Amino acid sequence: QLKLEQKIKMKMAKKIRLRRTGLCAKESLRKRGAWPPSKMKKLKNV
Amino acid sequence: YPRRILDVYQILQSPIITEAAIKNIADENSLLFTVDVRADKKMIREAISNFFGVKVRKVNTLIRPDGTKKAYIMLNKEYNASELAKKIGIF
Amino acid sequence: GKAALCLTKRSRSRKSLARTHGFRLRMSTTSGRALLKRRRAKGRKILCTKTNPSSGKRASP
Amino acid sequence: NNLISGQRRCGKGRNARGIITARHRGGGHKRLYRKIDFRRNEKDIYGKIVTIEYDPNRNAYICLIHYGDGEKRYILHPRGAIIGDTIVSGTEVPIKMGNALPLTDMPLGTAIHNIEITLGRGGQLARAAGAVAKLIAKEGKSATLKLPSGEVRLISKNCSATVGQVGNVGVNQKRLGRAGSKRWLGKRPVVRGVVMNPVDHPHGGGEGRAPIGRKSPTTPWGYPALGRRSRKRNKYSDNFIIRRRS
RNA sequence: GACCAGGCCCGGGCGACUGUUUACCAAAAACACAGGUCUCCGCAAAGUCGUAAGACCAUGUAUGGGGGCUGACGCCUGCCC
RNA sequence: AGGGCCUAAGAUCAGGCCGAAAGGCGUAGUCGAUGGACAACAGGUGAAUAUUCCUGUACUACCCCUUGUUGGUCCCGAGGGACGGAGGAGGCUAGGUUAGCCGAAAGAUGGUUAUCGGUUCAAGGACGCAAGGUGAAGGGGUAGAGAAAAUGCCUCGAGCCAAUGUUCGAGUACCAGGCGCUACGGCGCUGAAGUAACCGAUGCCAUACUCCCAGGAAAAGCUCGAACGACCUUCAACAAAAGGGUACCUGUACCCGAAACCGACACAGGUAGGUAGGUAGAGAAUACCUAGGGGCGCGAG
RNA sequence: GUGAAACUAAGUGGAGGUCCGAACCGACUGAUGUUGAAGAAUCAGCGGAUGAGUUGUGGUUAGGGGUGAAAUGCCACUCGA
Repeated sequence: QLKLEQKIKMKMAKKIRLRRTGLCAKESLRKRGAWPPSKMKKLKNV
Repeated sequence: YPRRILDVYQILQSPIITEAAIKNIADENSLLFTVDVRADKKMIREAISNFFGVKVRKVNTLIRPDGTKKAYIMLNKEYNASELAKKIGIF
Repeated sequence: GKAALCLTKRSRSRKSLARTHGFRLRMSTTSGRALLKRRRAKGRKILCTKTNPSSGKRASP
Repeated sequence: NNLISGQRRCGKGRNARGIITARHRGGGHKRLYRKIDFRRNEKDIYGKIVTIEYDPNRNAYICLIHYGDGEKRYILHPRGAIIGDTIVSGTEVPIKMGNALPLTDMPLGTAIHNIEITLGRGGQLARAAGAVAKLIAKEGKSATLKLPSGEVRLISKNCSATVGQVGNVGVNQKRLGRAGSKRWLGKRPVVRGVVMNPVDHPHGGGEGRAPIGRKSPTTPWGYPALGRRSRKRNKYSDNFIIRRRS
């Protein structure tokens, strides 16, 4: 009885905010260098 | 209202003639030119396409440190740059 | 020591140096405008050092 | 919350010229600004207290009011009050702690606060922690008030005043306890006079340890501190003041 | 077992204490300090900066704000106008 | 990465005030990142560039067309962006080690294979959350100047929030080792195994949790929304759908714990941030090493 | 253990201008250096090292001035102007 009116909205909202948090996890990992995973697999030095 | 800065009909100074350019003609299917320092990508693609009647997948440009803009002009898989450039005296 | 000493200069952005001594600064002030009068009068090739372009090659973004 | 706004003036010991006129400022902690309605000019609209909270910009606490029609304001917390208590501003209204009313209709001798000096402005007198005024008399156009300083002053009778003493009476029972506590409170060190050189301060110089040698105790700028009045002379308000302080 | 990795105790002066200071001869017993006391100021506040406008004080209002001296804490602080 | 977006400190300031001149104050605004807001990764190539060129697989913003609704758009009123320090526990991963699996193996000396190598894969799409945390997250109408916030009503397979993880991306590669080059450089063919266990971060969950007081930026993008006031309006504005089609300016070299910046020097000096391997150790100290880089521009006695 | 407070044993907890000690910031002692490797360094040790802490970027204050936890110290190897 219209019991998925949450799960219509909640699903797409979750998929939005997971994208957003993914992209923000990228943005902050660019600023302090240490991004493009070629570099990260290359380096492990001390 | 088109051009950032109006410049000319002219724009394109000359094609670069060297060993890198000849190889890039074969590999990338792309021409190489020296243009106006105040030349835009949009401006170059409108010029060269409208001049030779050929398509332009993309243009990519830089300013060599003296201050003269050189542009790589890439062409579609259809149009053949080797034979095109042959009839403008590069081969 | 670990603090270096009596190097009056450092490596500082040309932005800040152009906002302290650049053309657009000198040109605003009436007192400072008469400095350019003296500089053209003496006939110095470079009027005010420490000017930058907003454009490339010497851009300080 | 649209009442808690980060709109500081910044620096805040420095004038227009950019010189430190008000001395011994800086360091501090970053703080925000709570607007507080000292006017309390939302008239005949019945209000309800909800929370008592810390204002970093004061001695006394702030009180968050929700009005019946549905809008919110910050005010000064009165002494006895608690969460979920009730208030109202207007002309009639009872003399229950934390209500607002013009000085004419008020009882003789009541502990009050937030008093205007000029009608229209807002509320200037008795704003600190424990601030308390006691209406002594009334005379024609005027009401005769005794202030927290211990001074009796004629002010206009139509002017506003909020009933009750202002809360948080115990903030004299700090010890601070350390240099660092006053440093992060906004204040900064105060260098004595007699210590400095003659070029800097009047007491300055002197070989060995210096006695305050120049007949008087002086400011930095020549004007005898420690006994010497400074209430202009023939100021506009002169007539209205009745007494001194303690 | 190498490199690495507290010497400890008893008695006195000064300053309570962490702190700051003479870049390039002085780091302290010097300054600051919490605490104390006095004196000014009722808001168009005293004070400060400005020829002025006006700015700080304060978007603060006497449990607050300016200035003098003393310098935790304990017991004190006499005579002379 | 910056600019074509946004604002702080600060700057300049229309009208306005004040001043012999020069100018000073100051609102509306406008600039001003060190901050907010925004869309890409791997492999490949090459004398000198590569998240920029190549190959694959992605994503953001616009113009088509299928459904539509009648207005849009700005101003404007709200939500939100949105913020402290300290501490601690849990779940994870990056990274490490060991085993297994696969290939190779004489290293001239008592023994000895106990030896040596490899065991790799990003962004993004689709999909679920546990003795991880909590037990209103997310809605819908209604009164009263009231569309939001606020005083009373109900309803929730009683659940939510996330980093990791399962798949495709990736029957491709990448790949240790073998089989041929001909002179001072890499390059053609081939191509095995490609897993498990334990340790494990200062990395992520977390703008989470507890505690504390000294009480912790703004503005736009974003989402609502009812007004009033203007514009743009029936070859049109806002919503959704696959497939298309389209893609501005500047920086990019090289040094950057330095013989290239700053110290007059190819000067025993100073210089913001990022990545952090093994053995021993509490440890980013130390000692010896790996990857990587060097033997300090006078030598001989 | 009390009329209840008070008080006291064990757990939990993670305060502190707390302790020891790298980076970081300093500059106490010596040795070296003195036409230096350096117009304040090298070396060996030293203090703080979660705070009144350090520091990048971008700004503010101007010489009858500024700034100064105050030495007349600092304000571009210049400071009783």
